Amino acid sequence: EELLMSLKLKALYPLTGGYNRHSINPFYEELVRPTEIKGLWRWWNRVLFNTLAYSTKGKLYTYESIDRLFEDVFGSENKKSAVRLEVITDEGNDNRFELSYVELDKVIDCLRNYKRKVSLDFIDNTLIAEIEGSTKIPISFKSNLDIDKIIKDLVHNNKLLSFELLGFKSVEIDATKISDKKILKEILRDLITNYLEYFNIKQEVTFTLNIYLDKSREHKQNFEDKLKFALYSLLVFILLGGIGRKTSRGFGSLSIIDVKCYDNSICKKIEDLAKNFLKISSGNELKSKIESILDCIKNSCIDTLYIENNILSEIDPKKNVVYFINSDLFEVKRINDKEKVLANIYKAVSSEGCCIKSIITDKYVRKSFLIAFGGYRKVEKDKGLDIGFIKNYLCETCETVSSFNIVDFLLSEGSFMSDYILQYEHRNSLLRFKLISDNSNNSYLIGYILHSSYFKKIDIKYVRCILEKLTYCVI
Amino acid sequence: STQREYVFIPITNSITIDVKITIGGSDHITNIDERGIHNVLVITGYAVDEKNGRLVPTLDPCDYVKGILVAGTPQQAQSNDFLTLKLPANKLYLIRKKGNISDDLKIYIPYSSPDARNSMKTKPVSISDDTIVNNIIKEVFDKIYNITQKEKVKIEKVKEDIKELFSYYALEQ
Amino acid sequence: STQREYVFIPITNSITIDVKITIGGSDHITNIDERGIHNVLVITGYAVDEKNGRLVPTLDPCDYVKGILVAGTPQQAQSNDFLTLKLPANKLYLIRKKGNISDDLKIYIPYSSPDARNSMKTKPVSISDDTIVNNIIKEVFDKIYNITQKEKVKIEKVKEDIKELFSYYALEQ
Amino acid sequence: STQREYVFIPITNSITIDVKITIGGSDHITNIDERGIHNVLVITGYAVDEKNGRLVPTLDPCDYVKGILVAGTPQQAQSNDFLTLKLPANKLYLIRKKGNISDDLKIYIPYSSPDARNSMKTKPVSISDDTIVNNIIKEVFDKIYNITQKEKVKIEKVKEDIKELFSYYALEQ
Amino acid sequence: STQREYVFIPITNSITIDVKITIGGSDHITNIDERGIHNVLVITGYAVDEKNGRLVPTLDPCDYVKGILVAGTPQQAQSNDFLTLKLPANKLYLIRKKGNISDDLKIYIPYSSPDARNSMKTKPVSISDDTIVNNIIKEVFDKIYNITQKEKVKIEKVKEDIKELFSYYALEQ
Repeated sequence: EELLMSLKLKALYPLTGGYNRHSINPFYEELVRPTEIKGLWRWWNRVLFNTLAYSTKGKLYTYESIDRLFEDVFGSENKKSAVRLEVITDEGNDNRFELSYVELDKVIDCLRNYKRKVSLDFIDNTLIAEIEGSTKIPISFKSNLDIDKIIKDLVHNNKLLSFELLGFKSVEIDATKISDKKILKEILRDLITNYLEYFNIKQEVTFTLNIYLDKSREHKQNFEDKLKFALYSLLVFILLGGIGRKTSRGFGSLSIIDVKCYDNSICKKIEDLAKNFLKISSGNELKSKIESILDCIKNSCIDTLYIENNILSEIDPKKNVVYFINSDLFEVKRINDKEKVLANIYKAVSSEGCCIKSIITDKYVRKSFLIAFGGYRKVEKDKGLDIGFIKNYLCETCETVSSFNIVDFLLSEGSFMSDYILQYEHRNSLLRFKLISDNSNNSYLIGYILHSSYFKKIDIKYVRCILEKLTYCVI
Repeated sequence: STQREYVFIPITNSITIDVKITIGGSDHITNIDERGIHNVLVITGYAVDEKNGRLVPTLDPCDYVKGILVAGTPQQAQSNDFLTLKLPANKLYLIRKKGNISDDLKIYIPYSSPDARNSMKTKPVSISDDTIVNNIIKEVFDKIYNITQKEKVKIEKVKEDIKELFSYYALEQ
Repeated sequence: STQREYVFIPITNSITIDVKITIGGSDHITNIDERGIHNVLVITGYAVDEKNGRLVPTLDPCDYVKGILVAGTPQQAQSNDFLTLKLPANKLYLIRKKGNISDDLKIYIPYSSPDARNSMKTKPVSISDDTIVNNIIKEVFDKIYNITQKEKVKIEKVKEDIKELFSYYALEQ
Repeated sequence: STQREYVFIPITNSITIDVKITIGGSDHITNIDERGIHNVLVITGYAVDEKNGRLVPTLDPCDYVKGILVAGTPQQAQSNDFLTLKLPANKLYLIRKKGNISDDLKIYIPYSSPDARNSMKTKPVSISDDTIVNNIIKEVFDKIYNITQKEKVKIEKVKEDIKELFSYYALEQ
Repeated sequence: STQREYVFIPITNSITIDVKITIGGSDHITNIDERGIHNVLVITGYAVDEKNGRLVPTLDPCDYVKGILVAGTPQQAQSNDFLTLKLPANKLYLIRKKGNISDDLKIYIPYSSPDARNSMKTKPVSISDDTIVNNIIKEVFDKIYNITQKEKVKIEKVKEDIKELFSYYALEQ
C-alpha cells in the first residue's frame, strides 16, 4: 500500500450530516464525512461513465453494472476497495456540542393540560419559544459553538435553509392527559439541541483528501486504466459537485487549494488538469477549463474506452433513469457576495421566485420546467386542469410548444415515469449550481444541467438560454 | 397608519360595543370574508379581569389576552384608560399572518393599574356557552365589518372559529 | 410605435440629466406595483467608463449593466451616442417582467467605442454607501414616475430594493 | 501583440473573404494542428443578418455567433466596420481553446450599425448543405492556411467539425 | 516548510536544549494548545547514547526515540551532528497526530556516529519521578513555546504524558 495522491480542498458552507442530521452532535463533530466523498465519487463516476458512453456509443448503462464494471477499483460485495480515502480536516479537535444550561421552566408551566406546539426562532441573538397559542416567551440558554451573527443572518435570509428548519425547529406537545416536568424538561431540552446544532455552519472548511492505493490489485482487464478514469470522475466531482446536503443549490461547494501526487505514472494528467484551477483568473476562462477537462475525458485522450465487455447492461428507457453530463449546458459567471447568491438561488428554483417568473413567464411552462428539472416538486393533483396542462408540456408525444417530453410519459394513463417524475419524493435536481474559487478571491458561480435518460429530447439552446438568464439574475 | 383599538374578546358582556366613531376608512385588521378570522392580534402579559375588563398588566409571560384589532374611538376621545404606545408593525405579535401591514400604528388598549392587597391569580378560561357568538358577531363583527360577513354565507367557518379564536386568562376576582 | 432611452445606475458623476422629452405620455418600460421597481433591462457585454457615462461594447458575456428605460429621444443632436434598436422585446433580457410587450421598442442606449490606446479590463462593483442611495433617488427617481415622496409608502424600502438589484460593471481606468 | 481581425462564418458567400489578411505574420490563433478548428471565438448578443454581415448588434444573450480570429490589418484602413478592441485576452470565449495566448490582445471585429427603423427578428442558424460545406473548406481555409490542410491526415475530419461547431444567429430577413 | 529539527527527550540533560533559534516564521509542529501534546515524532532504530547523546544508529526495529520536532536552525549551523534530511512529510511517524503537515520538511535530527569497538546492547529507559519531568518542562516546552503555558490549565497535563508519551532506548555503555 502507498499514498496515491493528496487533494487539499475547501468546502463552502457545507451542510454535512450525521446520526442527528447535523454536522455536530453531543459526542463529536464532522464537517466532512469520508463516507460521503466515497459515495459521491461513485455517483460522479456512474455519471461521467455514462457521459463517455453517450458520446462514443449512443448507449446508456445501469448503475448496478457500471459499479460492477468498476468494482475492481471502488470495491463491492465481492472485492474490497482498491482505493481508500482518508480525510484529515484541519483543526483536528474534539469539539462536541455541549449545552451548559437552558433556563426554561415557565414555558413548561405554559404547557399544562393543553396540546400546543412549541416553535423556536432565533431573534437577535436570543431564542424564543413561540407557542403558537400566542406566547413568544424567551429562553436564557448557554452553550458552545458561538453562533456569530452571520449564520443567523445566512439561515434566516436563505429561503431554502429556513425551509429545512421547519423540521428541526418545532414539535407538538400533548398534555391534556397525564403530564410531567422532568419529562417535559427533557423533551424541550433536546428540541433546543436539535435546533442550535443546525447553526454549526461554517464557510471555508479546509480539509485534505488523501487517497491510497494497495499495489496488490493485479491488472485484471484495465486496472491501470479503470483507476485513472476514476481519478477523472473525482476531479469532475470536485469541479462540479460538493459535499454535504443541498449541493444541488451551491452549498458544500468544493474548491482546490493545492494538489500533490506521489505516482507520476498514473496521476500525471490528473494532477496537471487539477493544477489548472489554483489560479483561475476570468469567468469565461474557467468556462474553457470546464470544457477543457471534460473533452480530455471524451474523444481527446480516450482512456482505453473498453466498453466492449460483457459486464455492462443497456438500460430500459421506460423503466430506468440515468444522469450524464451534457457538455453544452455550462455557464461560469463571477460573484463577490457568496452569501447573496447562495440566498439568491431560491429566486431561480422556486415556482414563484423573481427569476423564472421572468424567464418562463407563465404558470405551466414554468412549473412543468421545474417538475422535469428542479428535482421533485410537491404538485398536488387535486385542483383543476393544472395537472394536465402541465402534463401537456411533459407528454411523450403531444402538442408541444416547448421541448420537455419524457420518454414514456403518456396522457390519459400513468406509465413508470409518469409516477416517478410526479410522485417520488427523492429525485435529484438536474439544474445545479456550484461556487468555486481559490487563491484569487474571484468567486465564479457555475450553473449546469445534468442530462437525464427519461428525456425524449431537449431543445439545447432554448433551455440553455433559459439557464443563461437564470445564472444572470442569480447575482 | 394612525389610531387603532385592540378589542379583546372574552365571553363577558362588559365592553362589547364600548366603541364610538372609527376612522371612517377601511384600513381594518381582521376581515373575515370567507377564509377564517385573519390577522388577529393578541397580546401577552394581561388578564381579562372577568368583569369590567381593563386588562390589568400582568407579569406572567404564560398569561396573555386575545382579541381583535380595529381603528375605533379612544373611548369618545379619552386617554386615562389607555397606553398611547406606538408600533413599528414588526414588533406586533400577530396571529394568522396576512402579509400587508402599515409602518406605524397608534394602538390603544383598555388599561388599568394593579389592584393593591390582591394577588392577581390569573386563571385560564377559554370561550364557552356560545350564545355569546351571535351577541358579538352581530355587534363587534356585523357592526364593525358589515360589508363582508353579511354578503357571504361562509360564516360557519367563523362560527366554529369563535370559540377557537380567543382563549384568555383571568384574575377571577 | 414606441420610443425609449436608457438610464442605468452607476455611482459616477455622468448621470446628471442630459435627456430630452419625457414619455410623451406617462408609460415607461417599468412599473411600480410592489415595494420596488420592476422591468429592469440588461445589456451583456457593456461597461460604464466611469466618466462620460455612456456604455462601450465589450465582448465578455460576464459584463453587467442594468437600469430602467425612460421613454423619449436624446435631443436628436447626439444622434450617434445611441443605438436606436427596434425589437418586439422578446429578444430583451428583462428582469421582474410585469407586462406583456407585444409592440416594438425604439430603445436608445448611451453608446461609445474603445478607440483603445491600451488594454481594457472591466471591474465589478455594485452600489453601497447609503449617502449614495438616497442621492440617486433624488436626481434619477423623482423624475421617472412623478410619484415619489408625495404619497408613497415605498421609497425608503426601494433604497433597499435598488441596493440588491442594480449591479453594474465598470472599466475603472 | 498586434492586429488580430475576426472573420465569422455565416452561410453567406459575400461575407466570405473580402479581407486584407492572408496569414499576417506567423502567429495564428485558430490552428488546425490535429483536431480541426480550435480556439473558436463567440460573440454574445450579436447577429449577422446574412446580408452586409458585420456582427449586427443586439442585446439578447440567447443570440450568439461564432467565427475565427485572424491576425492582420483590418479591412482597407477603414473605420467603417470595426471596433478597435485592445483586450486583455481574458474577456474572450474560446471554444476548443488550446495554447496559452499572451496578455496583450488587439483584435478587430467587423461592425454593422443596428438597422434603424427595422425589426431585428433574429433567428437561430445552424449550418448545412454539405456542398457549401465543401465550399468553406476551400473558400476560406485553404485561402488563409496555405501551409495547412494538404500534407496531413486531418482533411475530411474538419467536415463534421464544421457540421457540429459552427452555429450562429441571423435576422432571417 | 523550511529547516526544522527534531530533538529527543533524555532524562540526562547534558544536551538539554543546545539548539539555536526558532523558525524565523511562525510555524511549529508540536504544541500544547488546549487539550494535550500534539504531533510527536517517533523514529525507529536509533539509540540515544545519553552521553553527548545524538541518536546513535542501529538496525533493530525495536528501538525508537520519541520527541518533539521544532523548526529550529541546526544549532547555529553546526556542521557535525545532524542528518540534514528533506522528506515529503509522508515518511514521518507522528504519535498523537494533529492537523495536516507541510509539503516537505528539512529536518536536522541530532546524529552521532555509529561507534566501533563497542557492541550497542541498548536498554530502554522510561520517564518517572516527576522531579525529572519538570527538569524538562521549562527547558524544552516552556522555552520554545514560551508564550502560553502561563495562561491555561495545561501545566500538570504536560507532566502527565511526559511520564509515558516519551520513551526511548539507551545505549547504556
